[PDB]
Amino acid sequence: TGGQQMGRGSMHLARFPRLSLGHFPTPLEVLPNLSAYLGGPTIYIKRDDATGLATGGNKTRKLEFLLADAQQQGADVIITQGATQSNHVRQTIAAAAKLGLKTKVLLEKRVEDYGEDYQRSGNVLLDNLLGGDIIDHLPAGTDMQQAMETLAESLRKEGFKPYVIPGGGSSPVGALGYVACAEELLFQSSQQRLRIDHIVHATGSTGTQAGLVTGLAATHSQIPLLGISVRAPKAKQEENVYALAQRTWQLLGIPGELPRSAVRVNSDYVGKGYGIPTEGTLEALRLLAQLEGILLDPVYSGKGMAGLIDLIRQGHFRADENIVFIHTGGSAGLFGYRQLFEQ
Amino acid sequence: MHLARFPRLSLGHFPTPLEVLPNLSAYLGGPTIYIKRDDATGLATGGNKTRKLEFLLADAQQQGADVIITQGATQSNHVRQTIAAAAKLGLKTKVLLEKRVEDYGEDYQRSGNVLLDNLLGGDIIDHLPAGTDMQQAMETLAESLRKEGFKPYVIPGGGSSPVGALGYVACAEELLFQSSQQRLRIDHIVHATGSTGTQAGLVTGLAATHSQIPLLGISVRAPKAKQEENVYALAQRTWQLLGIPGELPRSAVRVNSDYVGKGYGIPTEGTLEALRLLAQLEGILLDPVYSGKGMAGLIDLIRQGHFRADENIVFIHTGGSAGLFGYRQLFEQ
Repeated sequence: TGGQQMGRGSMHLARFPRLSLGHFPTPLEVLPNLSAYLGGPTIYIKRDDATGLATGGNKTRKLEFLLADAQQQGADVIITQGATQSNHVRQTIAAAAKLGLKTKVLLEKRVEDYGEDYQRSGNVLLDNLLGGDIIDHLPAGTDMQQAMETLAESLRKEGFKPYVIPGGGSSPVGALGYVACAEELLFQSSQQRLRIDHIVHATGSTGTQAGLVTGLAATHSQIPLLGISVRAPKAKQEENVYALAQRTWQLLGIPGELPRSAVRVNSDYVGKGYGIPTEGTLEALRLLAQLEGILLDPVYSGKGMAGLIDLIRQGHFRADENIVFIHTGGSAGLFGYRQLFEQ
Repeated sequence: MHLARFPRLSLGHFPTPLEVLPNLSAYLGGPTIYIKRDDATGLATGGNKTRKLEFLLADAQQQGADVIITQGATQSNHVRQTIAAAAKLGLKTKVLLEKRVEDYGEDYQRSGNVLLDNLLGGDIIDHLPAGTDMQQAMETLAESLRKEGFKPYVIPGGGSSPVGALGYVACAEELLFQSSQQRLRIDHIVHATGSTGTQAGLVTGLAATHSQIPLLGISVRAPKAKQEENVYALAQRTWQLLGIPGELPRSAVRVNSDYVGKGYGIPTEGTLEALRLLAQLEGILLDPVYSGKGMAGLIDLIRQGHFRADENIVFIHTGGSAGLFGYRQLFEQ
């Protein structure tokens, strides 16, 4: 293990407040049917879909640190934003409800296809059931951060103390949740005598990838990490992941600087844009469901898995290699896409 | 345990969490309510049926079965979990659905568990009229399949066979270990009771270990006496299969059927209120067919003074949240 230092990240993390909002650690499982079907490396799945928070997801880990921070500041209302079918919006509402706090939400009309179920089922239904206050549904292209800052400024004028959570929960505080996931994966792989040769996951607002690379580099773990973009091209996504990772690194008080080469993104699986699956996305959904009983989603985790599947099919990995795919969640979104599945 | 002797597959994430509900408990002003999170078994959005399938499919594998058959209503959670668990084993699942509910429009027919059934690759042979003898319909399908060379394993409705009930014999032990670990005196266990396997397994386990925790099933369809009769019968048979000596006390089986409402799959006002309160006080998703009725019973019994403030009640969340999407037309009203 050379100079690997498992727990150095946890040591820095220990000084930060954290609320209990999910079921951790999440399982690390082998996918034997998918592994045999593809004919290459052994594929393991880190089950961050199984965090327990209103059907679960990666955003649950970030919220444990974000909402602890909000409490430390005495916030009395939460503001966040996402696309119509955002999983982050749904998880924030549920977690804030557990704290007795209301969530004010701006949705963005990034996708206008897929009909009534896209507007009303899936995460929208859950948002409403969980009691979210959807203030507005804004045209695609809106600077959603600025719109939230204008709303927060109006609420402070009425005497509230809002806490603004950026899109996807991807602030340095939120990224701490995936620093902790990296330590969780290191500990599990140690307990299972599992050598992890690659970690692959879908990358969007960047907090998941930023936290993982911070935690891996802080522990001197030589595990390559590959982000499969869900929207942005490679260079722009890599620059944003790196900028957030170095801010997370600084927030944790880790000396020196993160290696830039640890940040790697593949943008070949974006397709036509955010929230639009390719045929390969839909194939990935079908394979995981019908070989492993696993529910992916057509926006995020389905594109991450389509990337992994395609890279395996192209011969990038040896059969004796082990890959950890992070299931970042999203299955609630499936019901928003019913019209597409029916064709 | 007498359970170690039985085959068991790993199909879910056990043990599931046992959590306090502090906002709900404060809201109602009575006992402390805890939740056993059997919605969080991990199998295609989760559910109680996952526990049963670990024993049922291990049995099917030891018998060399090469196809699975089961049945449920249109929005059945059991069907969805069976297809997913069987798919993890490389087995196909042939399914008979029953049109028990014909309200709530297109989303009830095509979203929710039906969409999941289709995504998961289930083979839905037919959609049969309400009142059809579904066990017989399955036996006919199986015999026809054997003629084509198959070795089917027929899972009864809800997976409520003695083999299936072993899953909740295991949950009882899990619950006792957790309460010992958490130093938690459990004064009452409450959950929604339907095809009977969950209640029967829990009853058998709590009695076998001489635990003295009372258990109340909130029926989702059948009247109290009929439900108690069926729960007791399956619990006795499960008691036999575990080869535990003697008989199960009849006083151990208690069902409350005041919360059925108009019938299976039709929520009451109390159900909708239970759904709203759990979601907005605790971030927890119940369902309008099962867990929401069970919680509605618990809330009403608390309001009627059945529990002291120093009692600790364990509500078993049996799952069902995937069915919420089948009921969108109701929530839009």
